[PDB]
Order: sequence, then structure tokens, then C-alpha cells
Amino acid sequence: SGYWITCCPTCDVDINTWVPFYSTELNKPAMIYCSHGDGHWVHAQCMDLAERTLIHLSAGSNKYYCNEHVEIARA
Amino acid sequence: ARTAQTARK
Ligand SMILES: [Zn+2]
Ligand SMILES: [Zn+2]
Repeated sequence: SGYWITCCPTCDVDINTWVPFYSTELNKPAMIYCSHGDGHWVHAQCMDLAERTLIHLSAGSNKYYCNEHVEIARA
Repeated sequence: ARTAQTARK
């Protein structure tokens, strides 16, 4: 799949316009794995994750569910 | 959670 998917219906990451946002980014967008179903990758920026939240997510073993799937996971 | 591009430079 990769860094340049359309990760969700409102995805705003584009290989033709992307620039760094998070302090950990250089040339590629930060991504996080959503554990819904078979699993899929989303761009952290498209989820509106703050840098602090993203770093905490990356440092732990808790599963993440993206904005489209978290309501289903908590039901 | 698994992530990409979250390592401190
Ligand atoms: Zn996206
Ligand atoms: Zn998801």
C-alpha cells in the first residue's frame, strides 16, 4: 500500500503537495495502524492527531482505531 | 500502536 494512499474519505496527503508537519517527519508522512478488521494504515495528520498523542501512541502497545472505525471498536 | 516516521531525528 504505502505512504501515498488515500487513507480515508477526507485524506489530504498528496505526493504532489506534502510537506513536513510533525517533528519526526522529514520526507514521508507519519502513519499509524488501525486495528479494525484486517487492519489498515492511515496518515496521522488526516486523523487530526496532535504530535503529543501520536508520540504516545507510537511508544506503547495499545491498539489504535482510526476516526472511521473507533465507534465500532468501542461498541 | 504500530507507526511510521515517529522516531526522533
Ligand atoms: Zn490521509
Ligand atoms: Zn480504521
